[PDB]
Amino acid sequence: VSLRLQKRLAASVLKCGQKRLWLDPNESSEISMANSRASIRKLIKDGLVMKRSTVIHSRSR
Amino acid sequence: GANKTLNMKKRFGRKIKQNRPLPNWYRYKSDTNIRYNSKRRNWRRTKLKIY
Amino acid sequence: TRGTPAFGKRHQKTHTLCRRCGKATYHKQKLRCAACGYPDAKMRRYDGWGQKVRDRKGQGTGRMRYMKTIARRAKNGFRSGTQAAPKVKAA
Amino acid sequence: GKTNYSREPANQAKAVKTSASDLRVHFKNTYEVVRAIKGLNLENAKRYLKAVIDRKRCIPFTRFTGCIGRTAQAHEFGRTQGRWPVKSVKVILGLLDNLSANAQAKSLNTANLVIQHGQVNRAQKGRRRTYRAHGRINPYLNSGCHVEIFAQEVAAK
RNA sequence: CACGGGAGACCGAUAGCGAACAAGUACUGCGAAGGAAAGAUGAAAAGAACUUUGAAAAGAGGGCUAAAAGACUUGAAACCGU
RNA sequence: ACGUGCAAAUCGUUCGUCAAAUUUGAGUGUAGGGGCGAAAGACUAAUCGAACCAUCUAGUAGCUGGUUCCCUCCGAAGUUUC
RNA sequence: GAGUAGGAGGGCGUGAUCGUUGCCUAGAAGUAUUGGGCGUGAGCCUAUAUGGAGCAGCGAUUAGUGCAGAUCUUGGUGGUAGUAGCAAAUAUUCAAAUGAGAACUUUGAAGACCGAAGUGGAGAAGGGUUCCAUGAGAACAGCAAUUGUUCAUGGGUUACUCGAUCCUAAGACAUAGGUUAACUCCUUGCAAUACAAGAAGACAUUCGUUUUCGUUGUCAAAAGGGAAUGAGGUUAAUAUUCCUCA
RNA sequence: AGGUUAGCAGCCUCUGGUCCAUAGAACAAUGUAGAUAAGGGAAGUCGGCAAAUUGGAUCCGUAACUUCGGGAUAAGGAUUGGCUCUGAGGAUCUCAGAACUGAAGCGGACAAAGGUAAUCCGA
RNA sequence: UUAGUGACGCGCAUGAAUGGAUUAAUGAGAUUACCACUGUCCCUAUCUACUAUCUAGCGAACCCACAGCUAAGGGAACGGGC
Ligand SMILES: [Mg+2]
Ligand SMILES: [Mg+2]
Ligand SMILES: [Mg+2]
Ligand SMILES: [Mg+2]
Ligand SMILES: [Mg+2]
Ligand SMILES: [Mg+2]
Ligand SMILES: [Mg+2]
Ligand SMILES: [Mg+2]
Ligand SMILES: [Mg+2]
Ligand SMILES: [Mg+2]
Ligand SMILES: [Mg+2]
Ligand SMILES: [Mg+2]
Ligand SMILES: [Mg+2]
Ligand SMILES: [Mg+2]
Ligand SMILES: [Mg+2]
Ligand SMILES: [Mg+2]
Ligand SMILES: [Mg+2]
Ligand SMILES: [Mg+2]
Ligand SMILES: [Mg+2]
Ligand SMILES: [Mg+2]
Ligand SMILES: [Mg+2]
Ligand SMILES: [Mg+2]
Ligand SMILES: [Mg+2]
Ligand SMILES: [Mg+2]
Ligand SMILES: [Mg+2]
Ligand SMILES: [Mg+2]
Ligand SMILES: [Mg+2]
Ligand SMILES: [Mg+2]
Ligand SMILES: [Mg+2]
Ligand SMILES: [Mg+2]
Ligand SMILES: [Mg+2]
Ligand SMILES: [Mg+2]
Ligand SMILES: [Mg+2]
Ligand SMILES: [Mg+2]
Ligand SMILES: [Mg+2]
Ligand SMILES: [Mg+2]
Ligand SMILES: [Mg+2]
Ligand SMILES: [Mg+2]
Ligand SMILES: [Mg+2]
Ligand SMILES: [Mg+2]
Ligand SMILES: [Mg+2]
Ligand SMILES: [Mg+2]
Ligand SMILES: [Mg+2]
Ligand SMILES: [Mg+2]
Ligand SMILES: [Mg+2]
Ligand SMILES: [Mg+2]
Ligand SMILES: [Mg+2]
Ligand SMILES: [Mg+2]
Ligand SMILES: [Mg+2]
Ligand SMILES: [Zn+2]
Repeated sequence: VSLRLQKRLAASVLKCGQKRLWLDPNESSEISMANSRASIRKLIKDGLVMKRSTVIHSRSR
Repeated sequence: GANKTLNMKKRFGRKIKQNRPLPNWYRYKSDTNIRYNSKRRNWRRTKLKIY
Repeated sequence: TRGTPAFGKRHQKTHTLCRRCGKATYHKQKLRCAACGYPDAKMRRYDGWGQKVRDRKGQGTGRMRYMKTIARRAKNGFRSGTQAAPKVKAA
Repeated sequence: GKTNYSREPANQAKAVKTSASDLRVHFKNTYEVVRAIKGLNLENAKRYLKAVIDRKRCIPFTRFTGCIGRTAQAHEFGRTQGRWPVKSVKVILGLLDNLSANAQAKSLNTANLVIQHGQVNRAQKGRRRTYRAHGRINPYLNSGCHVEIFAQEVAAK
């Protein structure tokens, strides 16, 4: 089961870089079923696809 | 690139159509020796002339 | 370097397609086609010069829309205005 | 693709034949796996090939010696050099399996099959290219296999 | 030279026009110009039903047919295996 | 270093110059005994002390190489003259 | 009774032609032979196997008539050899899933790299469907592959405001005139080596009529000049183009 | 884009991208690349080839020669961290002092000239 | 010190824009010292990565009369063959 397309679409939808995407490992088949973008947004709304917090870069020092 | 003549577009279209494989049912004719289309072409290995 | 590293620099193209003969023989800087010479307005080919040419481009090389039937109707006397007629003689 | 085996068995109800043709495995390697199988019990051949695959045993190199590694495993043979040409072994093994399943319809017993006549032939070489310095090109090919093996039943008194 | 006719102590698929074949074609060259390789299953597809082992290619059974002649007529030598 | 390359000129270190006689895209002017040259007989599509393509052209070769079946018989010259 | 260079006399073997005598689906040619023989030798006859349609002798006629070589032509193959080798560009690892098969596919979890002079986001030249989706046997992706820039099938490129199209440049080419056996060649924006070459208006609204002013062409810039658009949303693949709003 | 910095250098990072370059194991000679050698210091070699030394900034100090522009970072001599205070320059971030503290180290990586004296050419 | 520099000059064969003599700046331009410096050397050792190694997979090329142990001898005056 390749999710390549899932991930690209999810990226665009979330207006974020692919490496920020998180596709739930457990629900993967379900995700593979998403074809259209719309499917993707439903997916994100449902919580199967999420968007990772940015890598923390701090100015303390 | 992006920018093209009509002539170009049409020529490219032509060669694009001509680049199909022999239709699988032609090989069943009684008078033909043709197993395949010998004239097929791949953009990477052979280049057209358009300028 | 005259070699491989040199070849990278070739994106120019000195010829384009000649309306008349349709190869890329057209010289935009000289305004002529190296093969036919499209502007010249009579076909450029040197026959004695070198011998193969006519069999590549030349009369009979591509389909001849008009001439093929000329052979046939040459013998038939160039009929104009005639219609074929039944041997059965129906009136 | 109709196999003509160069050698024939004496009793063909008492024999089992396998052949595979136009394989992609290395000739010399296959050759020597086979050469090593000749004259054993089908069950033995299978055990020992499986053992080569598991690296606990070596397939002796006989005809094609060209710079082949010396192993302690070659003791079993009287030899210095041998290897573990896995691909070849797997293919051959598959062939032995076809031998055994090939015995089924015959209603023959496995225990008394002995291997006589392995035949490995150099098949038509598959062709491709290699780019060489100065803009030369040289051939890069593979030497394919034809294999055939038949098994006789021999009764042990 | 073109379209026709007929013919030959010609040639007979490395011969004969370069081309017996989607041949001035595939392909190369900015270009002028260069330019090949490639013909024969059988009288008829009857082009291999079906069983079995294989993930699959395929093997073993079994069958067509005068014959497998099965991607194909004959099938030499060099080379290689038994 | 590589030198049957990654490469028919590359790779590592190192080095010349780095706001001008600087670098650079396209378009446009110059073509073969002709161009073009801060001049090296340099460059002119891997071709240059005269490009490339076809033709005269199977160019001529007192010179190099090859010159295809059997047997039997006779059997030389390396000297003379120009 | 020697013999290179060389010469002579006889003979062997190969096409095709005119004759003559014949052989072959009751198996010709060709091919293989550790079968049997014939010639001093070119070569021959037979046997067996294969083969599955044509052959052969004798007398002449004719010749693209005999190959070990020419760094000979074209094609096919060896030994070298499972050898040289697959080592630039810091890096991978774990579990799950999928599959006949996973170091090389997908998710997640870790560790590193390019470090905004990028291994990022978009263009011009060049490429031309390489883009998108689904599927996948062989081949190719110099290990591998369940993966692909590969194969098969279908589908994708919407504009008054972006660019071409218009303008002029370095330039260039017609026309006219002249040169050439002819082809060709020479001039032309400061426009002519040319010149009875144009434009506009109105009424008319055709002509015609009429009036006015007048020497005569075109091509060359997808970085130059250059009338006006934006944000938001949408597709698997297009969008300053489609949708919505302004 | 952030940090360091004279700096769009180098080195490290965030956004975005990527781990693609066939793999496993052994660890000999020879090799390719990378470093370090006690005592001496070019004796090596056609030749200091290669390597080594030098390197920033602040303060000192600076010849012959000259076309008076130059030479010139000439040559050479010192300093550089951390920490705790002090003073001066401005609107309605630079500079200087003092004291304390360490294996006397401190341009700690990165970055970064080795000099001198002659001879020959060509400005 | 056949090296470098300064002098002398019976200059093989120096000499005036076929330029002669000078010369600051200047140089990836020729040469000689010296200072610093050092694995260039005495004199060679050790450490890292990639190779060579071995393995799974993949897999060329040069070249090749015939081949491959020597001593002498003779021989187209250095044989592998006699
Ligand atoms: Mg284009
Ligand atoms: Mg290409
Ligand atoms: Mg090409
Ligand atoms: Mg045609
Ligand atoms: Mg025609
Ligand atoms: Mg076979
Ligand atoms: Mg290579
Ligand atoms: Mg079968
Ligand atoms: Mg048969
Ligand atoms: Mg043999
Ligand atoms: Mg370099
Ligand atoms: Mg002479
Ligand atoms: Mg003939
Ligand atoms: Mg019969
Ligand atoms: Mg006879
Ligand atoms: Mg028979
Ligand atoms: Mg005769
Ligand atoms: Mg012959
Ligand atoms: Mg021969
Ligand atoms: Mg070979
Ligand atoms: Mg290498
Ligand atoms: Mg990369
Ligand atoms: Mg990019
Ligand atoms: Mg992009
Ligand atoms: Mg102009
Ligand atoms: Mg002009
Ligand atoms: Mg505008
Ligand atoms: Mg609009
Ligand atoms: Mg390794
Ligand atoms: Mg020392
Ligand atoms: Mg010293
Ligand atoms: Mg010392
Ligand atoms: Mg040095
Ligand atoms: Mg001064
Ligand atoms: Mg100083
Ligand atoms: Mg000085
Ligand atoms: Mg202090
Ligand atoms: Mg102070
Ligand atoms: Mg102190
Ligand atoms: Mg220091
Ligand atoms: Mg020095
Ligand atoms: Mg100079
Ligand atoms: Mg000395
Ligand atoms: Mg002296
Ligand atoms: Mg100097
Ligand atoms: Mg091991
Ligand atoms: Mg191996
Ligand atoms: Mg001697
Ligand atoms: Mg000897
Ligand atoms: Zn033309």
